[PDB]
Amino acid sequence: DAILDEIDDVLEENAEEFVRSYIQKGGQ
Amino acid sequence: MHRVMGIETEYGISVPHQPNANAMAASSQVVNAYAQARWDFELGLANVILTNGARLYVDHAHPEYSTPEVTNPRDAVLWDKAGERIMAEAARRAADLPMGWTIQLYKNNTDNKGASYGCHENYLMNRSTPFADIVRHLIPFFVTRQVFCGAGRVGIGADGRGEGFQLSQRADFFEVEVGLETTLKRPIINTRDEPHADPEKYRRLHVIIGDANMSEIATYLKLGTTALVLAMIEDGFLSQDFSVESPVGALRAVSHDPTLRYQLRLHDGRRLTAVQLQMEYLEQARKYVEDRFGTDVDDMTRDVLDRWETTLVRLADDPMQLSRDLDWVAKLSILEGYRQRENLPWSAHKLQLVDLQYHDVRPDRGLYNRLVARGRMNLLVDEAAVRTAMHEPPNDTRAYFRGRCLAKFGAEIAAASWDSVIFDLPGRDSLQRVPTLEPLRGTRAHVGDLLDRCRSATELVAALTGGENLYFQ
Ligand SMILES: Nc1ncnc2c1ncn2[C@@H]1O[C@H](COP(=O)(O)OP(=O)(O)CP(=O)(O)O)[C@@H](O)[C@H]1O
Ligand SMILES: [Mg+2]
Ligand SMILES: [Mg+2]
Ligand SMILES: [Mg+2]
Ligand SMILES: [Mg+2]
Repeated sequence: DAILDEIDDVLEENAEEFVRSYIQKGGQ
Repeated sequence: MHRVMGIETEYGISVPHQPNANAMAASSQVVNAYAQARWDFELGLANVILTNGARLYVDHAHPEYSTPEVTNPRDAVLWDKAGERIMAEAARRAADLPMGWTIQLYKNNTDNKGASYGCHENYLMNRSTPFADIVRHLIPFFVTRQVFCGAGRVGIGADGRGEGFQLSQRADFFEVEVGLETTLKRPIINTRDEPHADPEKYRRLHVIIGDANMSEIATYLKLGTTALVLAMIEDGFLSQDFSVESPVGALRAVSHDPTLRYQLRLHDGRRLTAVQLQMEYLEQARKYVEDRFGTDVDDMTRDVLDRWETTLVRLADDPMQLSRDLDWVAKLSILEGYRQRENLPWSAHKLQLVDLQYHDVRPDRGLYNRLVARGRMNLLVDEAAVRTAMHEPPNDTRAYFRGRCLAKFGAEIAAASWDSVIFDLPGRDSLQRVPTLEPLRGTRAHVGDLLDRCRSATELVAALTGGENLYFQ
């Protein structure tokens, strides 16, 4: 699929590291 | 359509590879690198009012944007989208501060690890409307509106340990039916009533259950359908009882079934899916508008009703045809694409990355923004109007006076809030507080020509003295 190639072009590098590091303080 | 409303959005904030950054400093950099006037509180964190009438501030560990007061859901979409542009620009400007941090911002609601943050809707209502009716009629509406409002989420349960996809980011964080809380034990109906207006006339309904939406169609439907339901509640129009058994359990069960087949159990004995219950609210809203207005119905009310109905019909037929309109559908379309292309289980880290990066505010990296760039999402407003709304206020609320004063007399504004503007005039030992107590006064029709003719803040304050009950209340 064409749009999946565009998404592949912009995804963050080191996907597992990025996801594990996305840690937020609680808000409202 | 006419009802005073607004959206407050807390943004997720990431500063990778800066082991000595903290969320409060990073959030302050975003607010301070963009801008203006201080917020009138009468620590005090970074906290400013913009020339479009909006608030930009640090709410504990997140940068937050609050729209100016608007009167209809199209304008809510417009100034909310301006907030996304403001956040993206603020982060770009923060990269030029001496600290040099690369700050990423996400218009979403969770880190998928047990933390949630909020996108709140605010609606002005009659004080006379009995609160038990607000509760009884809104709980089933809020339990089910995620079928078009949901932004989608990979992971089941607050802690994300369960495998799978669900409709909403917020559902797993709601635990009770009614209450004051916004950060824990969250209630479907929040009961805080702080209207920043005449409390003998007005209630401000503070809604906390919605996901932040990227899609303009989703945000439009969220605010517009809710406003229609509020009109029916205020007028005592709903004679049915839509109450459901275990509404908190139902909210989560609806979210956890993206096939849209889960049946709610109503107290009156009926078994309806969330889409079916939404169709019951839509049918009542149609009868209400026909009964009340007949041919006097305005185009926007007609448009909200038509889009609500069309969306519900398409959800019941085949939800994937809404991939250009709804966030959870557009996101699921990407997710299932990768699942088929690469045979990934729902626990794959790439799927978590898609779930989060969908909401990245960068025009070049955020996945929703890439869908728009490639013409694959329907829009409600155009970018030129969004850019103007970053700097100019709505014309038909008191945000007009607030934003135009800041643009024209910024140097002499000591502070501002929703219900006043504080002037510091040359040669005065005292500050001049101009109350703006009515949300529908202080509009362009009220003060626009006066502001045009005034060349200094001293001239304006002079022309306004003793005229408070003319221009603003
Ligand atoms: N009379 C009114 N009626 C409806 N909406 C209003 C309103 N006055 C202000 N609003 C809107 O409500 C929102 C208020 O923003 P604000 O950030 O102060 O909310 P809040 O009081 O829930 C944050 P906090 O919980 O930290 O106090 C804005 O979007 C504003 O446009
Ligand atoms: Mg707020
Ligand atoms: Mg907040
Ligand atoms: Mg709020
Ligand atoms: Mg408040």
